[PDB]
Amino acid sequence: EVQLQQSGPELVKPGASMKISCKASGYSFTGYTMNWVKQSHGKNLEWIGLINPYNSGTNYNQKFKDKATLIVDKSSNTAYMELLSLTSEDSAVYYCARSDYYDSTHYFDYWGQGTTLTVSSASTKGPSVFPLAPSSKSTSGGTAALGCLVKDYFPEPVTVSWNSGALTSGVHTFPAVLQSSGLYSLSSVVTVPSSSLGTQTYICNVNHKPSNTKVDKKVEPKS
Amino acid sequence: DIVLTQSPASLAVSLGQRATISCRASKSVSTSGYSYMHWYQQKPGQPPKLLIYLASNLESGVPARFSGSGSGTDFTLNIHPVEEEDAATYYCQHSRELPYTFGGGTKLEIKRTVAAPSVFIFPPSDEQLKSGTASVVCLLNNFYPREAKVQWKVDNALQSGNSQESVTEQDSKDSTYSLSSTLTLSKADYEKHKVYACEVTHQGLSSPVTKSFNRGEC
Amino acid sequence: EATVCTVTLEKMSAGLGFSLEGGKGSLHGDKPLTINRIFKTVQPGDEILQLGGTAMQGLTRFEAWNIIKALPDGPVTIVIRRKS
Repeated sequence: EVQLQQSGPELVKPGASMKISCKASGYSFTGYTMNWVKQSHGKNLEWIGLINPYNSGTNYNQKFKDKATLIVDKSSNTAYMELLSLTSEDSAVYYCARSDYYDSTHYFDYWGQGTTLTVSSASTKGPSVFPLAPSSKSTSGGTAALGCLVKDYFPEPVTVSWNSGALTSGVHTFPAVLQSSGLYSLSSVVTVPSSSLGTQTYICNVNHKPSNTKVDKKVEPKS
Repeated sequence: DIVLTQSPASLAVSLGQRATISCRASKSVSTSGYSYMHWYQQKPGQPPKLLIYLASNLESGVPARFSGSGSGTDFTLNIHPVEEEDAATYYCQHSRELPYTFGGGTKLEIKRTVAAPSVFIFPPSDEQLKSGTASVVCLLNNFYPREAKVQWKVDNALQSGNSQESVTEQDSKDSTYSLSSTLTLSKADYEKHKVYACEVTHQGLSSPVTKSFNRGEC
Repeated sequence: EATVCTVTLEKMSAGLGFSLEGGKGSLHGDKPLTINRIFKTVQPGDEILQLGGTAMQGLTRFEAWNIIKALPDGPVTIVIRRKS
């Protein structure tokens, strides 16, 4: 019912600023406070501030007073957070989350999906997608593994699905690794019955939004 | 600012058993008849999910096996009986006064029976080889416990320093882990050699398992 | 069918112990303010008609909160409507 939809991941240069949006639906936008939260790998979960969209009244965590600015747009049911003079310390996942000020309870009962921000001077690079073909020595019994290698991209994140989301059981999409080159790679694999390899099509859908790179790769028994 | 300290930092618990996590606040978060302390569950790739609000109230739609208690500076989250899908990191948060703060989190591992990995090896694709690089991939699928050893050999030369490993979060259904190891080679080197092998050691294997392929064969 | 009645609640420093939804200009247009949660006489789904001397008709959720905040500590007379 309630949904908070955040804007996409972004790569931004040091010293620049950027805005994250949070569009609310399924409830009265101007009835509830909107909170922003930072999750990083240094301090993990931190509360940034909140804004009451009714009157744009706000409270900030003082650690973020010179870093973040909150605004709303009533006509579009959207909250925004602007982050200023960015450094690599600002690289993180940011969340918007609804709270209730009645009796000052402020628990966060609905959350946006998160927005990954990377602050870096390096440029964007879309991935190459290579098949991990199922072995010809797959047991006819039997279970086979196949996958796709999503290689050499920047920045995080990449999303992978299989068969437009019709295939989810047995899927493992691994956390990306950072290579010495400064580029990321990840693999996504799935185990399927060996008997299905002749008849069933397997396509991995890869989306890398910071470079607008979208790829559907069919993965076939070689060949 | 109020500081929340969780204990333990991690714990493992068997199916059907009881998980107990505590949060301690640097000063009281109770006032006016309320304890302003809340609990969240977070799984990888997802935002935190509200479990318990104001110390002891169950959020709608949250299973009754979650409960919380406490007041003042001491709070506890309880899960009983624990199930597979409770594998997650758990967080406390106060809203007593500004600024709101979170605890450091507690990761909950679900114990299960020892399970040996299924092992698979993947040669570089011809498409990749065009670009001058070769990746060889060794997959360890659905094992437990998490500790595993992977050793690469190319024409029986031990490969050291040119591979990277990645491990999944504990599976929400069978409580296992999976692991990939990727060997990187130049195309020139990949073509100079024949036998490519990864050797897997794990508690669920009586002896190490090797998967290999010969380049150019099928 | 619905009954209108009068109940007494305690105003504590934090509030009255419930959350409201609805009100003027809410989700489905202009609806009454109803209780949707007791943070732990009133029950969920109760429509609030009057808080002390203030009639609730035509108020937004935030305005209703400011009405609650201004209530002096101690007992507070409240008029509600409850179904069947």
